[PDB]
Amino acid sequence: MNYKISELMPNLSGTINAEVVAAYPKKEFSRKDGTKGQLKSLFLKDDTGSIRGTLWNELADFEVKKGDIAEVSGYVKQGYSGLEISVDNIGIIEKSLE
Repeated sequence: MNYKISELMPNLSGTINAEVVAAYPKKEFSRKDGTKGQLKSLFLKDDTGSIRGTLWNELADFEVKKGDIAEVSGYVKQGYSGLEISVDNIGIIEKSLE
């Protein structure tokens, strides 16, 4: 079940396909529980709508460029900026190797 940005509902863990409209530098803080945690700010858009993306921990180091096609798996909910998607898995579809 591949979701669109319009199919995203609060407390929904799912995977979507969208374009990276904005890519912001990572951030490094400490979780309330004591363990270290990273944070990276992103923006995604699709024909069905647009959403604000959020990478945690090692995912905040992941290379994501403005204009690249990415498939983002995350936990969407209501709260930050109205609706935030806490990314669980992220990958750039256009990637390749030797």
